[PDB]
Amino acid sequence: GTVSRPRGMRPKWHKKRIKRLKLRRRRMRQRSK
Amino acid sequence: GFFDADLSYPTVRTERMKHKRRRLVQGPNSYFMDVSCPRCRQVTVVYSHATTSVECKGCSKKLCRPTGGKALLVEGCGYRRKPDH
Amino acid sequence: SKVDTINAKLQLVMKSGKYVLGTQQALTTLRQGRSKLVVIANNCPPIRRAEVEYYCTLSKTPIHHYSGNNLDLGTACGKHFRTCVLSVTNVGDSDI
Amino acid sequence: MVRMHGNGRGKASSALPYRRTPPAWLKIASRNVVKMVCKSSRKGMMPSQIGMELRDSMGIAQVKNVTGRKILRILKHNGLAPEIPEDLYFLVKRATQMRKHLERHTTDRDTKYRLILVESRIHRLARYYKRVKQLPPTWKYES
Amino acid sequence: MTTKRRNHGRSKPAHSRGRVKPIHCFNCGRLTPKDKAVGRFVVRRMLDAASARDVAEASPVYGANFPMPRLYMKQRFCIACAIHSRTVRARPVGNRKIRYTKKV
Amino acid sequence: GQITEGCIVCNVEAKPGDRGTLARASGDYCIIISHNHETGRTRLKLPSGQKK
Amino acid sequence: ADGYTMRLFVVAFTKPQANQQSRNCYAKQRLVKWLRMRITKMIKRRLSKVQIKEAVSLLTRNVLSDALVRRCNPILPLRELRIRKVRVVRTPKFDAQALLSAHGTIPASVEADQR
Amino acid sequence: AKRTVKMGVMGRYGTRYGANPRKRAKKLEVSQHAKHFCSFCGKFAFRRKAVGIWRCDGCSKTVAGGAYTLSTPNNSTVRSTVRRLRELA
RNA sequence: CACCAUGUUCAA
RNA sequence: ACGGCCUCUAGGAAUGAAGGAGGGUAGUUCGGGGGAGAACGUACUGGGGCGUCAGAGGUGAAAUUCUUAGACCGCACCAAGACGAACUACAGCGAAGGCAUUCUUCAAGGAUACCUUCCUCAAUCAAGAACCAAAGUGUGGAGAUCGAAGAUGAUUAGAAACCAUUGUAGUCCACACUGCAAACGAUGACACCCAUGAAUUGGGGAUAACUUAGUAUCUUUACGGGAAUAUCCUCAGCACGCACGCGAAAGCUUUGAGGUUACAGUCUCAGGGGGGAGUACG
Ligand SMILES: NC[C@@H]1O[C@H](O[C@H]2[C@@H](O)[C@H](O[C@@H]3[C@@H](O)[C@H](N)C[C@H](N)[C@H]3O[C@H]3O[C@H](CO)[C@@H](O)[C@H](O)[C@H]3N)O[C@@H]2CO)[C@H](N)[C@@H](O)[C@@H]1O
Ligand SMILES: [K+]
Ligand SMILES: [K+]
Ligand SMILES: [K+]
Ligand SMILES: [Mg+2]
Ligand SMILES: [Mg+2]
Ligand SMILES: [Mg+2]
Ligand SMILES: [Mg+2]
Ligand SMILES: [Mg+2]
Ligand SMILES: [Mg+2]
Ligand SMILES: [Mg+2]
Ligand SMILES: [Mg+2]
Ligand SMILES: [Mg+2]
Ligand SMILES: [Mg+2]
Ligand SMILES: [Mg+2]
Ligand SMILES: [Mg+2]
Ligand SMILES: [Mg+2]
Ligand SMILES: [Mg+2]
Ligand SMILES: [Mg+2]
Ligand SMILES: [Mg+2]
Ligand SMILES: [Mg+2]
Ligand SMILES: [Mg+2]
Ligand SMILES: [Mg+2]
Ligand SMILES: [Mg+2]
Ligand SMILES: [Mg+2]
Ligand SMILES: [Mg+2]
Ligand SMILES: [Mg+2]
Ligand SMILES: [Mg+2]
Ligand SMILES: [Mg+2]
Ligand code: NA
Ligand code: NA
Ligand SMILES: [Zn+2]
Ligand SMILES: [Zn+2]
Repeated sequence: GTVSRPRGMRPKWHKKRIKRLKLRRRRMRQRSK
Repeated sequence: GFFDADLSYPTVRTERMKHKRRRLVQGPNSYFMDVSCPRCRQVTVVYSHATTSVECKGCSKKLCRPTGGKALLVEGCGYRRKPDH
Repeated sequence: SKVDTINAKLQLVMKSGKYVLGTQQALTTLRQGRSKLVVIANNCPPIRRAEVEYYCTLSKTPIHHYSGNNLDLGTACGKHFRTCVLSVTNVGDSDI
Repeated sequence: MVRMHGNGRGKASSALPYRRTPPAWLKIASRNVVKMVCKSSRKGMMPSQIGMELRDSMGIAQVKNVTGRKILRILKHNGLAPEIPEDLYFLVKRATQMRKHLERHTTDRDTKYRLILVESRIHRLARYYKRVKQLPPTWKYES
Repeated sequence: MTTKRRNHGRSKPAHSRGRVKPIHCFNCGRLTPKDKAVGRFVVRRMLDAASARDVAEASPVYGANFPMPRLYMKQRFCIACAIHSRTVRARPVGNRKIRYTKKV
Repeated sequence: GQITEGCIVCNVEAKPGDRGTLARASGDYCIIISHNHETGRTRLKLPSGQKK
Repeated sequence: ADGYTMRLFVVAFTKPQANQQSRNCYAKQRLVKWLRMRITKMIKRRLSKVQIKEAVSLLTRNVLSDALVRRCNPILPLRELRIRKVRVVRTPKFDAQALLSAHGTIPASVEADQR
Repeated sequence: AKRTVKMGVMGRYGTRYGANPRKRAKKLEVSQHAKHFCSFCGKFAFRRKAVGIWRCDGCSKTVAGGAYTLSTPNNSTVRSTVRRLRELA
């Protein structure tokens, strides 16, 4: 390892999970309006 | 024991090695020379770091060639350093 | 270094000499014998160019074949219009 | 050149002498030095070139030390000063040449970057000359 | 966490250059910057001592007066392969500054 | 046969004297691949990509 | 002279001088281009006015090689200069007489003879 | 004052035919209706008079080139190649 | 260089 | 140099040129800096030509795979697209991103040199502007290699992973977008001071606090009064081991992270316990 404790999942994959979540939310609002 | 360097009056050896603008009082490195043309046989004053085309009045032959630093005098010509002042 | 020098002489002529712009005025100077130099753009029509060279040959007037077109020749003279032919009638301090 | 626009830290420059008196071997009169300055100017030479030729081939290290006047001052007094200041003229010429090259070479992004620096330098220089009234108001470099 | 090496494990000072084109590791093919990869120029004999003796005996060309050809190879390894192949080993902290400028 | 290899041509005669049958539509051209003097033939790249 | 076209592929190496103390002997680029031009001029001059037979003799006997290094050392101190590869890239139309003139007296072959 | 934000000349089509087909057509439409430099006579006076046909209002020369521009980049490459091969011969 | 996964909650 | 008639005659009185900035000239310097064009180089793959015959490939071991309809291998070629090995360095260039065959070209750029010019024109910067690796997007090309997705074969309790054989989008080019990097020296820009040894790149110069304290080597009929070394000096650049001092320490050290509670050279950006979160809304 080259980093300290993440205290969570790997930050790159957490960022991707957030990115997919943002895409889903903006799609749901689009279908609503 | 040896002589301690004085900042206000540096020694000859210390001052001579310094860059012209790093001396205690800045000054030129260049000078002027009397050059006798090998073809015109005439005296012309030439800058030691001439970058332009210096030619003899008579022969119209180039008296020197520009370089990165000091100008190079053509073969045959005789040069004499003129006094700085 | 084909254009840089002649542009400098053109600037000196433009400042301290006497010149004429256009084929018709240039031909008039050649007929009068007052022309000292004729400059021709590279996009001059072949029949017009040949007429100018023939006039210059008869009058023994030097010709310079400019490396630019009429737009470049006008700009080199400091004008905002094109010129096919330039005739210098007084060289001024240019030495051209 | 050195420091503005490009983090160069070069120090090359002239080092003017402390003693300003013309050397004793220089027998040329001040009125003749003025004549050569005007004569060189009429041949189209810029003030920078005029000084270098006098320095290289006439033994005149400093026109000001010989005549009391700078070369540009002599030209201004004789009505031979350039319409555009020398440094502005050369910067404008470089910008025009670079634009001429870029007209064909549209992917020379380094030249485009250097052109931005040159034109920025021109506009700052123009601002100074208009302030000191060496340029007419409403002078504007046009790309 | 902590800066292990002053040069960061490569020969690229901070104001020397931006990017060094990477090379493929000699063993695994991993792309590593050329200034970082462990470089070794190896001059290997084509044959070991016993086989070279037998071939030289059968050769009218090769013998005491004419040497056999060798293999010349520039081998650049990624850090992992260099360590795993023992071309280079982890060293004590005080010994990490020891550099060699010629093959010993 | 008089045109150098690598040149870009159009209005190409498929047969000598046919007065132009190949590379005629707008923006099209043929590329001269090579000359073979032994058989007196010329190889071309037609606009479609085929060699003829 | 007989219409053979060849490519020459010369390679040279810089060397330190006898009293040199520097850690490298890298060459100035302007000298490298000067070395390239002199090599190109010499090779073209020497090989363009001779036949393929004489050209091969020059190459295989190193006459051109010694000429190149002798005249190129004053430009740049060279550890060694050599022609690493020569390849014929274009041959003229076949000529039986020229081939026979190249081979001179042909040694007989006994392969087809009875044992 | 500016009458359209981005449509430009394509505003004659209203809301029809789609944004991307309009944008792609616009680039070629502006080119085909624009004035182009004439190497003869040194003027910006070349206008299209049919697909592939260009006439200069200045010198009245007619030149065959380009469906929507005076000269195509392929023609520029071909011009240099022919000049180079001509010198080589 | 086949394949080695896991260890309940506090507190000694 | 001396003398002499006539004509013209506001014309020399302005601090200085910053070891601040901008220009100029020069070697026609220096460099994997940038753009354009023409060529070269083997290699990967493929194709026939010419030979051979039973395997080849791949792995920890295998299988997917190829193969008497001739694979693999051998020789010389041809085609196409990439790439520029060794040399390649605690080396160079560039504002950063980045940049490596040769030749011919087009504009630049820094450094050095100068008794050239000039005269405060500067430093740093909200707003605004241009550029910006890879991946990704659009339209045309191109498509050899590698290869997200996918397919097959292994491994495994499972393995839709790592390994093997493949393979789409891509990878390459033109034009137009995107402006998300550990875009790092995790270290803002300008300026000043600062001890020591050995190197390196580029350009020049020389061979009672003291009045001046050397030195060569090799090549040498045309990019040649040349080229490189040697000793010394110098300015500019990337750095190394090395005294203060500093720091929580690791470490930094004229290349500061030093010159700071003995706290003030100038400007500017960001931070105020950890999460929620660079999320929600606009
Ligand atoms: N180049 C000529 C100049 O025109 C000047 O006059 C111009 C200005 O007074 C004024 O120009 C303004 C300018 O003040 C202001 N700072 C910027 C503005 N864009 C200019 O406006 C000008 O340019 C825009 C497009 O560029 C045109 O749409 C507009 O019609 C035109 N007036 O309008 C005139 C333009 O025709 C002055 N006469 C003088 O500076 C000089 O002669
Ligand atoms: K390393
Ligand atoms: K980093
Ligand atoms: K450097
Ligand atoms: Mg670890
Ligand atoms: Mg952290
Ligand atoms: Mg003293
Ligand atoms: Mg700056
Ligand atoms: Mg660690
Ligand atoms: Mg590293
Ligand atoms: Mg740098
Ligand atoms: Mg980077
Ligand atoms: Mg033997
Ligand atoms: Mg060196
Ligand atoms: Mg436990
Ligand atoms: Mg100054
Ligand atoms: Mg085969
Ligand atoms: Mg190479
Ligand atoms: Mg600033
Ligand atoms: Mg990309
Ligand atoms: Mg389509
Ligand atoms: Mg594959
Ligand atoms: Mg970011
Ligand atoms: Mg930095
Ligand atoms: Mg950061
Ligand atoms: Mg350098
Ligand atoms: Mg240090
Ligand atoms: Mg403070
Ligand atoms: Mg907080
Ligand atoms: Na093959
Ligand atoms: Na076969
Ligand atoms: Zn590896
Ligand atoms: Zn026209």
